[PDB]
Formats: sequence, C-alpha cells, structure tokens
Amino acid sequence: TDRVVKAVPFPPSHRLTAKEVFDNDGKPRVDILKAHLMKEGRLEESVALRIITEGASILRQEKNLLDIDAPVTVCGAIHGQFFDLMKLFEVGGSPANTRYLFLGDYVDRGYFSIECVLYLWALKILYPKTLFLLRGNHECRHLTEYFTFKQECKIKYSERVYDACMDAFDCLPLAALMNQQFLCVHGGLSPEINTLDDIRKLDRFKEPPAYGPMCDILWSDPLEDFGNEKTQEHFTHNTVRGCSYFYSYPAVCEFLQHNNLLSILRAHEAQDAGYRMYRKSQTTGFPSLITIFSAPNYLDVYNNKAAVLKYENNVMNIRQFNCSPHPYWLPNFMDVFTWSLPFVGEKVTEMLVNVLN
Amino acid sequence: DADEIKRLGKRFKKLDLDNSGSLSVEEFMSLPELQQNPLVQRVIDIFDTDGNGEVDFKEFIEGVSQFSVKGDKEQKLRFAFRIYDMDKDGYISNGELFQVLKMMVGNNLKDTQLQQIVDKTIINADKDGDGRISFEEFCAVVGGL
Amino acid sequence: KKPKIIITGCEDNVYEKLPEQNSNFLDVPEIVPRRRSIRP
Ligand SMILES: [Ca+2]
Ligand SMILES: [Ca+2]
Ligand SMILES: [Ca+2]
Ligand SMILES: [Ca+2]
Ligand SMILES: [Fe+3]
Repeated sequence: TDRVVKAVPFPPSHRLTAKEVFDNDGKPRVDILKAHLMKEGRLEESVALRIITEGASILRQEKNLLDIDAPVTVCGAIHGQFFDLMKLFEVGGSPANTRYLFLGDYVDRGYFSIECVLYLWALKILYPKTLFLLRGNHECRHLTEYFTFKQECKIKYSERVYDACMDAFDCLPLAALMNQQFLCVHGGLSPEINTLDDIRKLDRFKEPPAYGPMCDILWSDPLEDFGNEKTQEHFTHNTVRGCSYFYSYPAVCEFLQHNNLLSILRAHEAQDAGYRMYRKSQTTGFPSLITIFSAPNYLDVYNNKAAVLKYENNVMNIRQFNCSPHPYWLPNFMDVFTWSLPFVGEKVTEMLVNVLN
Repeated sequence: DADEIKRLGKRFKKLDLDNSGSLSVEEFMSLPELQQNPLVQRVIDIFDTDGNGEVDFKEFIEGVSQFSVKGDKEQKLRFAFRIYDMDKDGYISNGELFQVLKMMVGNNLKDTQLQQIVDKTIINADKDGDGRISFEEFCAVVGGL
Repeated sequence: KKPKIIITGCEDNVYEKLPEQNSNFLDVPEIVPRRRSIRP
C-alpha cells in the first residue's frame, strides 16, 4: 500500500520448493523455472544445490573431447545475461528439439549469472544427450571471486551455492569435436596440443592452472593480425591476458591440416557483430577460425549484436540477435541502505557543522 | 553540561530571524552552506517532535545532542533509521525508502531503476514478510556485512 | 565440400543509458582491452 512506482514488477519472495521444480520422475520443470527466474524469483537452497549436483554428475561422466553431430546450435559467451539467454533459445531453436553446444563463460560480468547456471544446468538434466556445456576461463575459482559471481551467490542465495558451482565447473568438458570437422574450444589452441588425444589426456577435474595445455584451451587468443602475420612464430606470449599464448594463422592451419579438420569454433573474445570469420585456409577453402559471441550489448555499454551458429543441412547459419530489457542492479549487488548510508552520515554532519558553526 | 546549553543558545538565537523561540526551514535556508543539501528537511522533521513545522530550543538540544562523541552505536543508528522512516511508525515501508532515496539521488537514477533496487533490498532484508524493514532489520545490514 | 555460410542479421540494440551521475548528489559507482576481456 506504500509503493510509489508500479511500472516495474514486484519480485516474488516465495522460494520455489522441490515439488514445484522437480516432477515425479526427477525431471526439472523448466517452464516453472524460466517464468520464476525471469521475475527475479529465488529457489530454495536445497533445490539450488540439487540442480547443481545432479547436473555435475552428468558433466563428470562426459569426456574431455565431446562428439557432437549436426544439426547442433553453437553458442558463445553468455556472461550472466539471463534475459538475453531467453532470446538466444528462441533464435537458435527450442532445446526440446534442437542440439546445443555452449562454449563456456556462463558466469561473471552480467548480474544474472546464477540464473544462467541454474537454467542451463536444468536443461542439462532434462536433456543429457542433446545439450552440451563446455568450460570457459570464467568457470573457475579465481575469476568468480574477482568478477562478482561469488558476491552474486552470497547475496541471492548462500556461499554454499558458490561452493557447489566451483565443484560443478570442474566437471565441464574442455573441448568438443563437432561433426568430425570442427574443434570447438573456448580460448583456442595450445603449444602442447598437436593431436586430439592431447585433449583427451588432460585431467579437467581441477582448477585451471596458469600453465599447460588446459590453461591455453580457455585463455589463448588469436593474433591481432590473424592472417597477415609479420613472422611465422606459431605461439607467442599473450600480453593482453598475461597468460597463455597468441596463436597465429600458420599455427591454426598446421593444426587443421595435421588432424584433418576444417575450422576452429571458439568464443572468449567479444565481437561487434557477435561473430568473426577469420582468414580462409589455403588448403581448405573455409574460414580457419570462427569466433562466436552470444552476449548482446556487453556490459550494457558495448551496444554490440550477438550471434549464434546453427549448423544444419551443410549450412552454417550465423543468426544475430539484439539485447532484451533486464532489471537494474547496483554494482557488486549493493543494497540501497549501504549505498545511501554514507551520504546520510556525511550531509547530515555538514548540516550541524554549519548550523553550530 | 550546562556550559553547552548556554553556548548553543547564542547560535540558536542568531538562526532565529523573527525571534519566535523556534527555527523554521526558511530560517535554516538563510545559511548558504545548507542550500545544496537534500537532507536538511529530514533533519528538521526528525528534530521536530510535535508537528509545529518548527524546532524549538528544547527540540534543538534534543536533536543535536545525539551527534556528540558521547553516544553508543544504537543512538547513531536510531537517527539514521529515522531518516528513512518518515511517518515515524517504527518501520520503513517501500515508499518511505523510495521517497528518501529520490532526494539523495536527484536524477542520477530513473524511477523505474530506483524502485527495483528498493524492492530487492527489502526482499533480501525482511526476515518477517511484513513488507517493511524494522530497526533490527536495519541494523543487520548496516555497520557490517 | 565446404558448407555454405549465411548471415541472418537483425536491427540495432535498443537499451537504456544511465543518466550521468551528479557527484554532488548520491551517485552510483562505476564499472570497468575493448576486444578481449580482463586478465586475472
Ligand atoms: Ca523562528
Ligand atoms: Ca516543534
Ligand atoms: Ca514508516
Ligand atoms: Ca519487517
Ligand atoms: Fe572467456
């Protein structure tokens, strides 16, 4: 009876129970989940931990290098944009009848990362053979405690949910082999990965180290002049990231030609049009490198389009989409009492300072 | 300390332009250093304890005395809670929090963006479901995490 | 035997710009090279 603005929806306080989310066969009801999560509605902590654990069990069974066949939708970095994730599934096709391959980076940046994790983990449980989730550089314990994802779990839910995600991200596969043609990673190649068996030999169930091929899978980036190189140095130090390497056009072409592949799908880097097809390989005729970015209007300032890749019927359909309205949040999930209390303490002090003189 | 009462009597006397024993808002706004301040009216409403639209010398001392170094953390948070609680019913409702914040933020936030963070603040800080934040609920978020 | 590439574009993004924060009032904190993300 004391609410000035009614133009925004009042978020619900009823935490979804285990009976409202899960059916009688242990299948999560994604319809109740989407409708509740989009209203900024929270789940019961026991349910939030149940969706993470049952999903991580399916992820722990999967291999380091997944076998995915066409038709399949290839998504890029989401970065906690849950209300843009809802438009991504409408552009790329409903998950109930379309294969999906995500390339990581589901958390951090966007202030709806836990909503993205709970919804993508619920689709992974409901579709354990048609939907696939790979790991990015942000699905670790070092970046989430630095990029407000730990704060997102502690404010919306509890620190126990954050601990469950750090154990669920360790189960995310590293790479994927799509249709025996394309290698799908997050960052890119590595100076320690010559064959696809080098991808299989890695122990992904750990925190991504600062070295080794596991770090280069998620952190490496293409050269700024990819395709127009000054030298032939295959891997140089990635000076922007501070770790991993820069892979060149001769490096990717040699890798594509050695393992008899066509291209390398990846994300990890923002694109103004949501995608970027790099220089064609002289021995294939197809773009040797393809960056995919599924975050429209990155950080609410980039004003960029986001693209998804729907590979079907020998056609690589890069389908773009724009952003969607999302609720507002103060930086680092700060409440209005913490934000305004210093201003209250300061300006009131200035009053008596000048009143009493 | 009767020395402070006599010393603050002169300062209260200069602020009294009409010499009515009370201080109106326009008599406060005679201070050029209090113009650019969104919480002058709230402090005047907190100091006033009858509704005369004016702060007498007894209300002046009762209000100013809560700001000396001699005072526990509950005294300071008592005044801070009364900043948002406008009607002085003991609790802060959704409108009282939106209205007071509207003064401090000016136009740095739109109404649709200020209302969203106000609701989510109370939602994650209303341990009783009454739709409002109490003094103990106000203290469980301020001071520490 | 390469596949065909088709781009399905859309219209420009429609979002809301935050009004510039008057430092005199209660301002919102700011958030923080433009192509790659952020180093550890
Ligand atoms: Ca007077
Ligand atoms: Ca009075
Ligand atoms: Ca009240
Ligand atoms: Ca309450
Ligand atoms: Fe990344």
